[PDB]
Amino acid sequence: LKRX
Amino acid sequence: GSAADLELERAADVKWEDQAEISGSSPILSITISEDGSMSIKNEEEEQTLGGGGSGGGGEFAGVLWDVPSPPPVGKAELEDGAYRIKQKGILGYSQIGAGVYKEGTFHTMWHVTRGAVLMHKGKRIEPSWADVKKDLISYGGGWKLEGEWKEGEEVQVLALEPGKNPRAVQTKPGLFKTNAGTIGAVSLDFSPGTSGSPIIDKKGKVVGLYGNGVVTRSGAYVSAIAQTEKSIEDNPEIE
Repeated sequence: LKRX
Repeated sequence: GSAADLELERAADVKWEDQAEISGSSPILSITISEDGSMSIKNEEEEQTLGGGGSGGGGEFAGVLWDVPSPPPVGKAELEDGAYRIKQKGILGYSQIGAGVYKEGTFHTMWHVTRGAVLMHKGKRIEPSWADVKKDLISYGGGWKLEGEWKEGEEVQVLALEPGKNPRAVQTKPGLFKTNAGTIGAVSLDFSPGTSGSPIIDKKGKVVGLYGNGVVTRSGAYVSAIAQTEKSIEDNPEIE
């Protein structure tokens, strides 16, 4: 979900 | 969406004694450089975190302040500083996209949260006093200062701000991630990623840096670099  | 209206929604306070969960130390993972300051895994997707705090009942107003025991006592500078979530909050729309750490008199966060756009608090438009796209971080109140360097050798501790949930004090043992340029230093671990902007504390209960320079690697194994206080008050030093 990436989340970054 | 708005990319010009980002509210601070407090997740926790910066003090590492939440749950001291053991982990860290993972195989040196490959990661593909992008836009100089960012990376992904070849062609990676992205999702909003989503957040709830920051009510619409006078959500704009002007500045009602988030640090109120009683109604706003004309103080105009009261700050409930700690581990924040950066939600992109349009005055008619709420969507969390990152995190940021406000402590002492300085708010250090990340640039890729949206467009390095303006923050807000009770409609007080918190516009950055510094933004570096190359490392991909931001500073408000001056440069990133607090005096908090993680000492490379020991475990790095992260208040992993779980999406729309409580923080998680995690003892992460360090690791590395190799680009086409070369290997860089980080926390490389196979585990659920926190929000990019979670506080990096050292095991002595001091330090206050920032977690989020990387991605979900392999198939979810979060790799992000360990950032720390590098700047100053603004023109004045760190302290001396």
